[PDB]
Amino acid sequence: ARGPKKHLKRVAAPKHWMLDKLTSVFAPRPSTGPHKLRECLPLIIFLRNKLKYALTGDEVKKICMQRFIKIDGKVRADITYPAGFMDVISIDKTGENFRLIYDTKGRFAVHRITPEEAKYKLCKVRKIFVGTKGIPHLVTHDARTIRYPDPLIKMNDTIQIDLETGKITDFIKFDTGNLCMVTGGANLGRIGVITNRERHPGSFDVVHVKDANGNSFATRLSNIFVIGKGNKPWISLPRGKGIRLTIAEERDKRLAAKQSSG
Amino acid sequence: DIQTERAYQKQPTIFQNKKRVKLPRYYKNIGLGFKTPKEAIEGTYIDKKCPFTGNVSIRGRILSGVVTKMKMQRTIVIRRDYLHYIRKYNRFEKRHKNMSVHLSPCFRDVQIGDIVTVGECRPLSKTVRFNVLKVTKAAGTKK
Amino acid sequence: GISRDNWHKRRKTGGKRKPYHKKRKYELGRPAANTKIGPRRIHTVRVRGGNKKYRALRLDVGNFSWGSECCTRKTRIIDVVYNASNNELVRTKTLVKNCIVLIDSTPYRQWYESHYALPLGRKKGAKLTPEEEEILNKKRSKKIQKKYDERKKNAKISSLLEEQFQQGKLLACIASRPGQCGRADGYVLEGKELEFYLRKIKARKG
RNA sequence: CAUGUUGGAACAAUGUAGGUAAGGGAAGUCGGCAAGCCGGAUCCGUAACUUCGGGAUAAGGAUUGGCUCUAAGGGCUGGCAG
RNA sequence: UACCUGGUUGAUCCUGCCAGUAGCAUAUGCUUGUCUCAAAGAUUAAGCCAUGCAUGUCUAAGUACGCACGGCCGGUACAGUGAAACUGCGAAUGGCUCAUUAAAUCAGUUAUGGUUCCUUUGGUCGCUCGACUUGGAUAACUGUGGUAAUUCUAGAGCUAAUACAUGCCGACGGGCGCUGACCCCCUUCGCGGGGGGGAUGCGUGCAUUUAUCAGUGGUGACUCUAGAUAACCUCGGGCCGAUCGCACGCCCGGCGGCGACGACCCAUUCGAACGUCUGCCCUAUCAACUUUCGAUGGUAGUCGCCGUGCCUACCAUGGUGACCACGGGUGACGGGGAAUCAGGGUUCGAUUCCGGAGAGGGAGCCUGAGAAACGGCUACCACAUCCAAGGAAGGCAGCAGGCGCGCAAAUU
RNA sequence: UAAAGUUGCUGCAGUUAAAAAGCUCGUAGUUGGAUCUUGGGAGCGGCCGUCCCCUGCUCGGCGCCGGCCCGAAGCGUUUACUUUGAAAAAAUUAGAGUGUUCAAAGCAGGCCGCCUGGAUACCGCAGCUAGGAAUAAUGGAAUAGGACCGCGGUUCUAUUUUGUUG
RNA sequence: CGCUACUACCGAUUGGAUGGUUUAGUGAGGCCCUCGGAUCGGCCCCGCCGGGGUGCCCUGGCGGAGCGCUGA
Repeated sequence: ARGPKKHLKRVAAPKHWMLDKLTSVFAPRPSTGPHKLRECLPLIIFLRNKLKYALTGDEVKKICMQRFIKIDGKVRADITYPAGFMDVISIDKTGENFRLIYDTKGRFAVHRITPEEAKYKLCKVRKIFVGTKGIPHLVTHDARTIRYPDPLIKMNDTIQIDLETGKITDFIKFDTGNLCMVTGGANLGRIGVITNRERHPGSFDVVHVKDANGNSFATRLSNIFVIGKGNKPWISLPRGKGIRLTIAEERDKRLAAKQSSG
Repeated sequence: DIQTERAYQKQPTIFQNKKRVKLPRYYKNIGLGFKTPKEAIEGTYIDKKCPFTGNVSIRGRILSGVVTKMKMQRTIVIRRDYLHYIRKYNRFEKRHKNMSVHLSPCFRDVQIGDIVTVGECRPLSKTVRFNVLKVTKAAGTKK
Repeated sequence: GISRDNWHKRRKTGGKRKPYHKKRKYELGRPAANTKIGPRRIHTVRVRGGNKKYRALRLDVGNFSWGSECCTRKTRIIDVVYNASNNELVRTKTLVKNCIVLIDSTPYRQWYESHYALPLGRKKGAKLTPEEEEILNKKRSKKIQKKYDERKKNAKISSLLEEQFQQGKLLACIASRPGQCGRADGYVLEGKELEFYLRKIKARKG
């Protein structure tokens, strides 16, 4: 341990890939990139297990080295590229666009969208910076350092950016009553409206988030990602729309699914 | 009065060679709402490690303790007293982890038995990683 | 080599530590620079993260700032007078940070001649026969002479600095680290700090 | 004061009184007799045993010249100056 | 399944152990048809190793004049392949073992506002008055050789680059801060006076130092991020592009697309590193310990990537302990865990996941972003190999396998 | 390891089976009497059973004309205790679904391209946080160097304001 | 008290053998510092004269130093 590690053990992999242990010792250690090792999909996992285009790892080699896959309108040919939250994956030939959005359970959903929906994506601001000659910079959650952003776009706001240009199309400020997605902790991938953010100076701030069925869960400010205003989001939402229906209520629907459609 | 030492004691913020026809002080507020005392603004003392007049940033753990020893130079030994739980014998046992805290001379009148609320900062010395942020003296108060 | 570890020595209680690992590299000590005053010699070190660190073994010409009048000039370092830490760093004329030196006075006297149109030093009756410097003390207009006559009221220097211009050498204090930067940057002493270091020089000598 | 109550010239043995010896080092001898090693000071360290006083300068180690420097330790005169 | 039974007596009731009873995980004895999972030289010797392998690498995109091949017949150099070999990245991951180590390792929790970071990713890459390709070696090659011997290298003769070097056209016309010949203008009795225009020379953008006008934005809180002015720019130098090939089209010697490679710096990602709080097994036949040769603080430096007695000079006399310090032992790597359990506990955890440590014992370092690296070197110390006696060479606690050791553990 | 209630916290023994120091003092350690907002109301459930109270002075309205109050936020004796939330690698264990032909397992599968899982708990202590205020610690005025006041002065620095200009 | 068998104990021997830490002495090798200078290139004014501007001179075929200064 006298330098950076290069392997990842399949047992000690992030839980929300769902990798069966009896296959191999190792998992796809994601290449360094715009998102963290824990909270990202690598490309091979998405294109092998979830879609079943590839049976093996040499097949995602043969797919990516013909360069049909374009992540965020940029042609990525690295099988272990970390595609994190709100990163839009586009297959140009198939004509399908998939946004990576968290599921009800806290896994990355196979959520398809329109080509209209593909051209733009939302990015949470991580910090603002003042550049080399009073140039306001602005770093997002996917390392996008946009320069000359609007003076009202501050620290924890969310910016709709176009992919062709990389400029800010529109923005949403951190308002109590806006929709948001919890992107970590126990409440991972639930949509709700902000009621209060508890101010604790020094330590982390906690936000109280209420989903549409009328259920109040709290989380840290680190995981909350504002996605719209009031009742309507700016993004397509997946099936369920992050309500988190409980284990008894899931069995009540799984009953009716295999009883009615049989 | 001050500067009994080999090198000139001053602050690295102020400049004290203005041209003529009461040198100013460098104070700051510490954060997390702590009242910076009058003695750290009207005072004359130079101290490198003071969190009001000197250079140190308070961040991390705010602890409390009761003062034990005051024989060092601008340093004191406080006592933290707590109850370790044993699961087998479903009871507790008295322990203590007495620590060495840096005391700024803006706390002019301190005796033994006072309750000091101390803040975590970078290592000041070998075994000093805390600064007294307020002093709260025990029962009595007068004689 | 030279370990900078905190585990080779005793605990707070006064018990002997056991080493769980041997000397690591990131625990690193290089020998000192001991930067003497001579014709400029600087070596370089390849440090952690493939960066540079300039080992000034000798440097003669520093860069000192007159903070009061506000003029910074690349000036000659001449003689060491005081060192707070070790008295053997004044015997062996080394250059460390916060070390008191005698710098050349002529690049500041030149600027005080130019900016104010006054002299500095210059003994009673000692006037200039070759006539080069004294052409800076005369011949303005009758309205840009009036520009200079605003500067002259708020001109007069500190009387403790007057002597360090006539002798031709200024008490200066180094601010940079010659071992680390390969430089002897500092500032000229004036005010209370000057009076303090003048006493501590004068105290021993006698 | 005039070498101890005399001078001169030689430099044999054997003496008395000093010294030094390669390699070994008590084998010599009744017996280490005689000679030799150790030796002052400053800083370390110091056993068995003991009548607790000692043993003890136990045993065993290191340093020591010359020169040029620095630091600390004081009096008299009306936290300072001379 | 919250359980007991035999044994002291002539006989009885107790205390009390001994012995039975069930699981588990090591060895071994006897016995054996099918099928499915499957631990395995940990305990003793972190003992010793013959032999073989375990780390190499090229796309259209740094460098091909090997005919080793080869398409073309005569093309303004170069078709395509191509061993070398030089470049530049990897070899610091993985794998093995558990020897050391008892607030150490490690676990949860927090700090980096106290640092470093190859790569990936996104920024910035004509902001700086200030040249249609520039030097001269060197490997493979060729030809000569030396020693018994090594993945030993010498002398000689060529030639390349994204290696090693050196350097400027362009943007470029100016803008901006001092310095100032002289210029516009009257006031009042000419001196004083109230504002402007300007012939100049200089300094010019992010690193070291010191300053205030200040403080465009941010913090729980900065000596923060930016802005302004005066200098400095390390010959062991901060960049400021002499690199490469895809399609080559526009226009009358200029313009232009699509990408590699490269670059000081900023922000990421992977981390690493030092610190915060709390937590461990037996021991008083270990009660006081630390400090002159740093022990705990103050101060000013040195060094380091950074905070700090980390280290050096001056000071101060502190620091810890019956709430078990200090010293010692451990068949002690720590934890996630495992066996057994009515409930509470007792014992185990070398062992595939995380963190640590070491490569026969110690010590030292070169290169690199990152080793104090051992399938890298340099010494000594044990062991031990080839020798023509002059000298070379070696590190299986990697995979197999052999010896030894044992109660104890697999196919070169 | 259980049986071992033959190491005992739950949970053992000490007159005679093994065992209370010869006696008292005494420091850590451990443990420490009682005492402080209780009743009763109030509307609506069906004589009884819940909600709310013996607390205060930056910012929006259902507004009226130097102001008559409710809505968001800086605040109010300290700690233990309990309650919930945050945050907590998988694997293992407990467990949900699923006919590996059963099972131990594993993470898959089902219907004639579609549908569908890959949950969920547990994760002692220590730290973080917000309710509750019984129990147990702890604080305040008794040389009044007291709470509430409205008053009268002693000094320093911004801005609401002095027609530009000092 | 007398026989056998086994296990611990004291004990002259200034006993013996393995480790572990460590005081002194000597101290290999690496690293830094002050030197060093085996060697290998620049550059210059002259000489024989070219070659071209008109003896100036742009570059070269050569010999020679005070090795002049300078680099590694």
